Order: sequence, then C-alpha cells, then structure tokens
Amino acid sequence: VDSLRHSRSRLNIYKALASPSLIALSSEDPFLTAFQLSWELQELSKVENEFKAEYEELSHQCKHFAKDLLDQTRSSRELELILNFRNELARLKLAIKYRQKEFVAQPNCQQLLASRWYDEFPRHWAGKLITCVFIGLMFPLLSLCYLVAPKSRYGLFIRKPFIKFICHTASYLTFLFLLLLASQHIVNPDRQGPKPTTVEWMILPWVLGFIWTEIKQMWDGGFQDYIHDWWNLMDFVMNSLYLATISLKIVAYVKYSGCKPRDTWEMWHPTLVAEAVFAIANIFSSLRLISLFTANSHLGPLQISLGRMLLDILKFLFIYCLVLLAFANGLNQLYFYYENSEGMTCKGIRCERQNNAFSTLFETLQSLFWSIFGLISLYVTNVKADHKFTEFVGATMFGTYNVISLVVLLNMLIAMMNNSYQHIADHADIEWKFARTKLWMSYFETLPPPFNIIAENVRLNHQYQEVLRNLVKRYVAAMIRDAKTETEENFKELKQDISSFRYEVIGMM
Amino acid sequence: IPLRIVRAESELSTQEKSYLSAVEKGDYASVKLALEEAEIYFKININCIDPLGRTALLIAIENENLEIIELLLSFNVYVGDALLHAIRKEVVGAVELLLNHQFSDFTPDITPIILAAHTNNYEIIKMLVQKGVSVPQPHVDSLRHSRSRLNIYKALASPSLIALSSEDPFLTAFQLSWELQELSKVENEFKAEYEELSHQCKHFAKDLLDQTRSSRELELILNFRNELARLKLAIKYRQKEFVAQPNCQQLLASRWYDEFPRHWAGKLITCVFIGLMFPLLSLCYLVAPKSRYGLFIRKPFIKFICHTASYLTFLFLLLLASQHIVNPDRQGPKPTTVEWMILPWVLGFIWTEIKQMWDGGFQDYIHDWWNLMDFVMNSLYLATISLKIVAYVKYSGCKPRDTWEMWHPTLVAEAVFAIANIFSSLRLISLFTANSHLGPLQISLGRMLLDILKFLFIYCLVLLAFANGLNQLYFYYENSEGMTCKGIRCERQNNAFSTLFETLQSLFWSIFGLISLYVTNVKADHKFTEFVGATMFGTYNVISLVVLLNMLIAMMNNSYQHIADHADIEWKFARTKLWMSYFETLPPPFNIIAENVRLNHQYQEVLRNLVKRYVAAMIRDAKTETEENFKELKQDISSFRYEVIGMM
Amino acid sequence: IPLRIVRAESELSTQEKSYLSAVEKGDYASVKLALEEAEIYFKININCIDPLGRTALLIAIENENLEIIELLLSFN
Ligand SMILES: CC(C)CCC[C@@H](C)[C@H]1CC[C@H]2[C@@H]3CC=C4C[C@@H](OC(=O)CCC(=O)O)CC[C@]4(C)[C@H]3CC[C@]12C
Ligand SMILES: CC(C)CCC[C@@H](C)[C@H]1CC[C@H]2[C@@H]3CC=C4C[C@@H](OC(=O)CCC(=O)O)CC[C@]4(C)[C@H]3CC[C@]12C
Ligand SMILES: CCCCCC(=O)OC[C@H](COP(=O)(O)O)OC(=O)CCCCC
Ligand SMILES: CCCCCC(=O)OC[C@H](COP(=O)(O)O)OC(=O)CCCCC
Repeated sequence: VDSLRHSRSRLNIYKALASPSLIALSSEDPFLTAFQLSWELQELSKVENEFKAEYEELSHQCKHFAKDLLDQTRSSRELELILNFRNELARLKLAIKYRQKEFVAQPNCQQLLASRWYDEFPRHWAGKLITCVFIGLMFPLLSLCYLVAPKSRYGLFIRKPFIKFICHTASYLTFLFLLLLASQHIVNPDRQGPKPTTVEWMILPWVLGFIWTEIKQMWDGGFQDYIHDWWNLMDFVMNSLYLATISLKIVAYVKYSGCKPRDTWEMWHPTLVAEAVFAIANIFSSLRLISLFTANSHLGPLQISLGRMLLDILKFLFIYCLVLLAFANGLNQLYFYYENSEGMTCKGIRCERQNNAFSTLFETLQSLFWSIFGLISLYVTNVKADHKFTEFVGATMFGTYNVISLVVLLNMLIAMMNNSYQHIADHADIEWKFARTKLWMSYFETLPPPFNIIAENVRLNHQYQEVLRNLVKRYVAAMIRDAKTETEENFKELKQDISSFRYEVIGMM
Repeated sequence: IPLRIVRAESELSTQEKSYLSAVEKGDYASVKLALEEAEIYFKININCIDPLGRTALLIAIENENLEIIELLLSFNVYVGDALLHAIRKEVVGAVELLLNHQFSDFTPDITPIILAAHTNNYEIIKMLVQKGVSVPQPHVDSLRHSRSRLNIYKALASPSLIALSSEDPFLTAFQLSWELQELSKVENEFKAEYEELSHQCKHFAKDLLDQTRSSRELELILNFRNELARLKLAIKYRQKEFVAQPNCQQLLASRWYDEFPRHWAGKLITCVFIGLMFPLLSLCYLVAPKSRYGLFIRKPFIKFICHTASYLTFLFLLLLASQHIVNPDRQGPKPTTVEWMILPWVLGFIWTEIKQMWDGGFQDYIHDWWNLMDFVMNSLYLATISLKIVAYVKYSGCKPRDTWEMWHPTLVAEAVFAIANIFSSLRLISLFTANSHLGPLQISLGRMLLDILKFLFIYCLVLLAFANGLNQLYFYYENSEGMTCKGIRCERQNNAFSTLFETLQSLFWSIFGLISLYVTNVKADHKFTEFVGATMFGTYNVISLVVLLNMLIAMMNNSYQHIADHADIEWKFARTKLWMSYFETLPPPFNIIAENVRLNHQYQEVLRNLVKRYVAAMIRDAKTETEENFKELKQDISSFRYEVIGMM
Repeated sequence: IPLRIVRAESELSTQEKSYLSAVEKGDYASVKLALEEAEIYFKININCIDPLGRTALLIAIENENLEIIELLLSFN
C-alpha cells in the first residue's frame, strides 16, 4: 500500500535484527543467525534495487560480528569445538558455503587449517624446492602403492593434503608436458584416417580421469553452486572439446584410408576439425594451470586482482563491440561495391598482400579487430579507381575508428581498471585467504589418485553451548570496555569528579 | 514474529543495585555504610558481579577514585585480576596501592609486566621492576603458544621497557627488530603484527638518536664498537630509518666531501677537471702514497670521481672497441690494441670481485643483486678470454667469415663479449644512488621490478598455453621446399608456428607489432583451420596487449603508491651504503699491481643522557596528546574541592 | 628467562612524595604547610626532582595553577 513505509519498516527491522547486542542476548546460536542474516541481507541488496549501500553495510557488519566472536577464542581446543560442529570442519564448510570470507580469513582458523594442510612439511627456498620436486618425481610410485595397499605403509603420504596436492600438480603438469610432446617431429605423416599415436594412447587415461572427476564433483554438487563456479565451466568446455576430439577421431578412423596428401583435402574434413578442436582443447587445459595460484603467497592476490578486473574488461567488451559493429556498418556499406577478386590466388586480409579488406561484413569486422594491433597497413583503403572522395572518406572513418579505439577506449579501460583496483586492496588478503582456504578444503577428504582411477551429540552440543557462553561473555566484555570507552573515557572521570565532590559538599552539612 | 527469550546469564539482585549505584556515582559515605555489613551479614557478597561483568572495585578503578579503592581494599574485597584491570586503564594511583596490599578478562598467559609494557606507561613499569617482575624468554595448544610468544615479543618491544632495562638500548632495538622481521616470515600469518612491531623498534632506534644535541655525542654514538662501527652494524641490520636520520647524514656528508665547496657550473667544471686527471692521481698515489697528492684519493668524493671516470673510460674504449678505424675476418683473432687495453680493466674487476667476495664470505654478498651482476659480467669476460685463447691456437686459415661454421669458437667468443659488455655498460645504472634527482626514481625502478617479475610468471604460462595451441594446430604445415631463408626472422614471414621454439618466438614478437598476420595462412584451402589459427592468435593478442599489459600498469601504479611514504628513507640508506663503500683501503680503480674503558664510560654517559631526554620527550608529549585540557579540568575540580572542605 | 635490573636512575624518597601529591592534586593549605619547613630543616630540598624529572614548580605550571606558582616563587 505504502511502498515507502513497507521498505523503511523492513529496513528498520533488519537493521535492528542485525545488531551485535541483540544477537548476543538472544538467538541461541549467534553464528547461524549471523550467517543466515548476512545471506538474507546480501540477497536483499540485489532484490531491493536501491538501498544496496544500506543492506550491503548491514551484511558486512554481520560478517565482522561473526569474525569477532571467533577472534575471542583463547584455546585451540575451543577453536576446534567451534569449527568441528554440525564429516569434520562442518561449520567451516558451512562458512565457506555462506561466503563468510572475513570469518575464514581469521588468523587462528588459518593456523588450524595450515596445521591440517602440512603434517610435517617442516626452512628455506632450497630445501623446500628440492623436497617438493623430490616428492613430485615420485607421484606414480606413491599412487600405485596407495592402490596396491591403501594402508599405513606409504599411503599416509597421499592421505596428507600437501603431498596429494603435489601429486595432483605433478600429474597435471606431466599431462601438459606430454601435450607439449604431442606435436614433435620425433613421433605421424599426413593421411586420412588417424590411427592415433602412442602419445594419444597416453593422453587418454588422463582425459578419462578428468571425465570421472568432473562427473563426480558435478553429481555431488547437484549442478547448483557448481556451474556458479567459473572453473567448473572451464572444465566443462575443456572436457567437451576432448570428447568431441575423441569422437571426431573415431569418425575419421573409419571410412577414410586413402592416404591422399593433406594439401588436396577438403575444408571441413573430420580430421582437420578434430585437430582444430584438439588445439582449442589443450589451450584451455594448459591455461587452467593458472588456478593453482591460490597456493603461493606471492602469486595469490595478484591473480585475485586478475579475476576481479576481468569484471570490468567485460564491460568495455560490451561498449567496444558495438563501436566495432558501428564502424563495420559504415565501412562495408562504403566499400561493398569494390569486390576486386579477379586474379587473386590469395584472398582476404590474412594474405601476404592486403586484398579487399572491407568487402563483406565478416572481413570488415576482422579488419577492424586487427587494426588495433597495428596489422592493417593502410593501403586497404585504396580501390582500383580514381574515386578519391570515397577513398578519403574510407580513410577518414577508418582513422576515426583507430582514434576511438586506440586513444580513447583503451585509456578509459586503464582508468577504470585503475580505480577499480583501488577499491579492492582493503579486502585483498581476505579474499585470497578465502580462496586458498577453499582450495585446501578441496584436498581434505576421499579422492587420492590424480589420474590412476580404475549421547554422542549431546556431549558435543553441551560443550558447544559452554564455549558459546564463554565467547559471548568475552565479546560483551570487549564491546563494553572498548566501544563505550572510545572521548567518553575522560568524560566519565569528569562526571565522577563532579558527583563525588557533590556528595562531599552536601554530606558535609 | 519471534517470541524469544534472553540467553542464560546471571542476574543481579535489587539490594546490591543500591550499593552499586553509590559505587558508580561515587560516594564515600553510603558506600562505607553499605560496607558496615562486614560482621553483620546482609545476605550478600559485596564482590558479586552486576550484569556488566563488574565487581565494585572494577568500577572504582574505572572512575579513577582512589579512596573507594582504598576503602574496598581496607575492607578486604576479592581482587582476582584487578591489578591487570588497573594496569590496562594505566591508572597509577590504583596500581601503587594494589602492589602494596571462574572468568577472566585477560588471557591467563599474561604476567602483570607484560600488559604493562603493552600499555607503554613509564612509571607503572618502573614500579613493577622495583618489585622485580621477570618476563619469560622467547625460545600442544598452537593458539596459546603463538599468542604467548606474540604477547611477550610485543611486551619486550616497548620503548619504555627498553628504556628502563637492557643496558644498551641500541643493540636490543636492533636485534629485536631483526628477530621480529624473521618471525614476520617464519610465522606465516601474523606478518602485519610482527612487521608493525619491527617498525616501531626501528622508529624507537631513530628517536633515541634524534635526541643528540652535540656533534661530539653523535660521534660517540656512531664510532662505537675501524671507525663508524655502530653505523656499519646499523647498515648490517637494515635499520634504514635510523641511518636516514638527518644529523647522521650531516656527519656522513662532512666525511664524504672534505672541501667540495656553489652552483652547477663550478661544480660541473671541477668534477670533470678532477675526472680528466684520474691516472695522474692514481699513479702519483702509487709512486708516493703520502701527503703529497694522495690525500685527494684518500678523500672519498674524489676517489668516487676517479672510479667513475675509470669505469666510464672503460665504457668509452668499449664503444671504441668496434669501430672500423682499428681487424679483418679470419679464424684466429690475435687480439687488438684495444683488447690489450681492455684486459687491465677486466683483471682489475676480477681482483676487486675476488676481494669483496673473500671478505664477505659469500653471505650477504650474493644476497646483493649487484654482486650477481658483477659475477655474470666477469664470468662472461673470463669465458671471452678463454674462448679467444682457444681460437688463437689451432686456427690460422684466414677463410672468409661467411664460409665459417655455426658454433665456431671465434663467433661464440664475440657473442659472449657482446653479452658481457651489455652488462658492463648497464651497471653504470648503479651510480644513481649519488645524485639527489635520480636516486628515488631508480629506487622505484628496483622495487617495481619485484612485480614485473610476477607478471613474468603469469605471462609466461599464458605464452606456453598459446604455444601448445598453435604448434599443435600448425605442425602438419612444414613448408620449407625452396626457402633459402627460413623461420620468422626472415624478410618474408615463413612458416611461423611450425616447431614449438619458433611458436614461442612468434608469440613473443607479436606483442610488439612485428608478426604481420600472413603467418596464419598455409598453402592450402583449409580456411577453417586457418580461421581457427587466426582466432586463437587474436585471442593471444587480446590477452597480452589489452589485458595483461593494463593489469601490469595497474599493479605497478598502486605498488608505487605504497612506497612514497618511505622513499627518501630508502634512498638515503642506499646512498649511505654507497658512501660506506668508499671510506676505507682500496684507492686505485684499475691500477692494481683502558683505551675502551674511557670509551665505554663516555658511551654509558651519553646513553644515560639520551634515555633521560627521550623519557622526557615521551612524557611531556605523548601523555599530553585531549588530555592536556582534561588535566587542567581535574586540577580546577580538585583544587576547588580542597578550597571547600578546608574552608570548614 | 631474563632476570634484569633497572638502569641507574635517581630515586625519590617517600617523605617528598607526600609533598608532591599535594602539589599535583593541588592544595594551597598543605603545600604551604610543607613549605613551612624553610627555616626548620625537614632534611629535604623542596626542589628535588621526582622519577618523572619534575620539580614541583613544573607541576604547578603544568596544572595552570597560578597560586601555587606564586607560593613557590614567594618561598624562593
Ligand atoms: C616453464 C614456466 C615458464 C611455465 C610453466 C609453469 C609452471 C613452472 C608453474 C605454473 C604454476 C606453478 C605452481 C604455482 C603454485 C605452486 C604452489 C606452491 O606451493 C606453495 O608455494 C605453498 C607454500 C605454502 O605452504 O605457503 C608449490 C609450487 C606450485 C605448485 C607451482 C609449481 C610450478 C608451476 C606449476
Ligand atoms: C651520453 C649519455 C646520454 C649517457 C652516458 C651516461 C653518463 C653521461 C652518466 C651516467 C651516470 C651519470 C653519473 C650519475 C651520477 C653521478 C653522481 C654525481 O654526484 C653528485 O651529483 C653528488 C652531488 C652531491 O654530493 O649531492 C656526479 C655525476 C655522476 C657520476 C654522473 C656522471 C655522468 C654519468 C656517468
Ligand atoms: C575523436 C575525434 C576523431 C578524429 C578523427 C580524425 O581525426 O580523422 C583523421 C583524418 C583521417 O586521416 P585520413 O583520412 O587518412 O586523411 O585525418 C585527416 O583527414 C586530416 C588529418 C587530421 C588529423 C587530426
Ligand atoms: C578476452 C576475449 C578474447 C576475444 C578474442 C577475439 O575477439 O578474437 C577475435 C577474432 C580473431 O580475429 P580473426 O580470426 O582474424 O577473424 O576475430 C573474429 O573472429 C571476428 C571479429 C570479432 C572481434 C571481437
């Protein structure tokens, strides 16, 4: 009825319900109420379209409160009772689920996670490097002795999370190494009908391991907050291109045994499309080695900045694309009557001599894409005529595009990326430690082999209620003796010095 | 609609609220009248806490009222950890009484001197050490161990504790800043905390030195255990705020010049006038190392000019070492006049590097980047000498150079000589910590290289990814029939993406606009594979040119925004250690052919004066600021109190 | 575990602390009554400094109280 009073009414009761004092005095588990309430305020930041600063600030204060309760633990036993609460680390898994990144970048949580993660890694760079590569040279030994005996002989190494991280990393980069090896002239000549190499038969029990791994993590995620991860999309396009490569090599393996020379083949021959899809596949498979950068202390926040400024490069690639289509609409309309292709053994704009560039809309788009790299060499604007007015207008509206692209939109791109990175370094290490946390959580269960894939609660609820009572009492103390203080600290001493002297005067009579 | 209940928490009776209201509002009459229920049981414990978690003693400490505290201690109220509550409020009148007599508000691993040092109050620590309170030494619960070590390091790193104890505060500040810098990296996660503590130790070591009011005192500080031994130890411990102190820089500059004094014309002409006469000065130093003329070379600025002039005339007759005025093309060099002039500079660098590597014991030697640059420079020079020796024997054919082999020793010698003198000409960049204008800019150079060296870990795997794509797409297209010229360095761009090496080379050169887009064609009609090759080459050009380069400039931008708070400090530290490199004894640039009890006494006296001055500048400043007007308010209230009560 | 000792520094007696407490808290009665020990030697110099490095005149300047300053200058 009154869309004003409804909105401010909901805003008032959410801001009242999101105070730390009300969550302290009520709401039996303050962690769940802080978590769910930060989630609901994050939802209403987007659903209610306009008070997003207000709802965003309330959700941020809920996150800070959930952190500051955890910050008051003074025993590691207490911290274990907080995080291992409903296998293990169930509250920490729920905290990862609710995007509580200030909660999980708390330092003592990171000590408990690092003590889980290492299990005797300890030094300096030489010893750490040589021990990591010494483990990495022995990953199939460790994996096959885990398979022949999953017991306390040696498989405790693969049960340790750092060592299985090294083993998965070594297996993935040796997959990349024998993809690097998968094109050398040492190893087939050019015939229709592949009959795949030794190297492809070595490739296949890695790709099938990725198929099984993706099917497992997609099945046990129920496609929700699965596809919402970008790396699952990258795995999906990678494995789809791999399955298309396998299927197209199966199609080309039958029906084709002519051994006719490759220069005499057709366009859209299945072998050529298979090799192209294989290249588009292994660019992605070699590229998502970038996602191991949430493990190094030095490379972490920089690739976080990468992944966040892509979200503004993806806005300039909505402005720039319609600038592109505008100048394409201009240029092909100006030059499509100039279709010079008599002779011309070589056509297009990938040619050694720049032929008719702006003839079709496709070559026009292609030309204007390549002109921002200094690769369209300015004699494309001539035509074999004496039409110097149309040639001059073509050069003029090509120079206009070069200006708008090169000295305006590129510099706006660097200005937007500049301040958009100035916005983030207040919450840089928090997001990095959250990312390396969930990467560490991805190695605690149970999937050991990288490519070789062939009452009991009443005590705990009691201890959890006791630890919550102590944490709430400590937090109420750290709120009263700090925020009430600061300046009111000297003002209360003034009030004392006035009132005590008042009772000294009146009581004297 | 949530009908909720308050969480379980202990609640106060109303008969103790009438007591606590008089405690907070501050009576002495009615509080003592409530405290007349010691023998007569008024069914209450007087120390039972309120819903705020306070005993009444904690209020009386919280309201600074000494007489209620005296009353409650006179009637034996339970303190628990009231001492720590008094120390945390830094009320002196409470602590001076409490020293003279389940729940905690503190971690139980806190002794009463630790939080006293955390609060950084002088007289509280001063009366605690009169009681003789010892702090532990920092050699199951990985939480309590870490916070325990952090508390005792933060307590040990307070300026007041280093003032009142620890006989030489300079050494304790230095070693403690070193240990906190180590634990910044070893303890992986409290690096802001340990880093801030080490920074405050550095500021304290500076502010002790800042209080010297006599140059004699400053000399007694720096020349203490040849000379400048404490300054050398300060350079050793990376105390860059300590050495960018101004008066230390005046003493260093008075050492450095020794009558340089003007304006740019006179300074320029006198510097180049000295620089035109460096072999005269060096050989008259060698024939007579006495007070004739060699006092010039003993002066540090003049020997800096002489080493600079010798190094740039080495570079000048390397510039001269390729002109057509001076050999034709034969196997067997028999080196030039110019190479025979080069050799007694290179051997001087060999002797200089061996000396400074021998007397550094390879530790904090190789940790300097310029020693690595000297090492690769002299290694390439020795390889050049050895390869010219190898080519000088066994080769006298005088066959034309176009008919030579690849990997011939003369050609590899000349290539290694070029890779050598690019470095030898390049480390003239390291004389830029002597000019006032060029200094901080090359400091910014040397620090933003540490993020360019992170983009050259991202960019290299982007490179290897697109190389894996492109050579896999094009290795069946090996067109080399005919082709007198091959590769991608050719005049016509031949088969670019054939091997992985030429692929990497192509994708490196494509970011400079030098790969001219007809490399993606092959002599076929395979327009799909040609289009996918152009598409995944354009993807690389986009990711390289408009994404990673702009991320590189954004990271370098804010990474330089982080540094200009400590720019001149690091520059003066760098030019300091460059000046320290010219005070001993290595004069020739290329022409290389009890007594402590008095000093310890004076040093203890100067330290006593400096500590006393610093305690004064801490008390009269940091205690002041606003508490400065508040203390005047306290005076105006208490003086009028004694005017009223004393009137009766 | 470091068993350390305070650095050498001059220490105040307890008989001048009762004087200085009245100086900081700001009496005129008891400060003058302590300053009645000019002719009668109470074995103390009234200008002897505390561990804070202050004579009582410096406190009376520090607490803006003109009459204690006038008293101490009147008693030299
Ligand atoms: C040939 C070069 C130019 C490109 C090939 C890339 C690889 C050499 C790089 C890419 C990613 C790098 C990885 C990035 C991150 C880490 C994490 C690192 O783990 C840590 O540093 C954790 C230390 C800690 O516990 O704090 C181990 C090395 C590793 C796997 C690196 C190993 C080397 C890798 C595979
Ligand atoms: C031909 C040009 C374009 C390139 C050749 C480079 C040289 C001309 C430059 C490179 C480094 C320069 C040196 C950089 C730093 C200094 C420090 C400068 O000393 C001071 O200014 C100190 C003044 C002070 O005491 O504050 C004396 C000139 C000098 C040696 C410069 C002399 C001229 C040098 C050798
Ligand atoms: C956002 C503003 C866009 C400006 C577009 C533009 O300047 O076009 C340049 C035009 C295009 O160059 P040509 O067509 O080759 O002459 O240059 C000139 O005509 C004369 C030189 C004049 C050079 C300025
Ligand atoms: C980070 C995003 C990477 C985008 C990669 C990319 O845009 O490739 C451009 C491709 C590559 O250019 P060509 O292969 O020469 O056509 O251009 C086109 O196919 C049509 C013009 C379309 C121009 C946009």
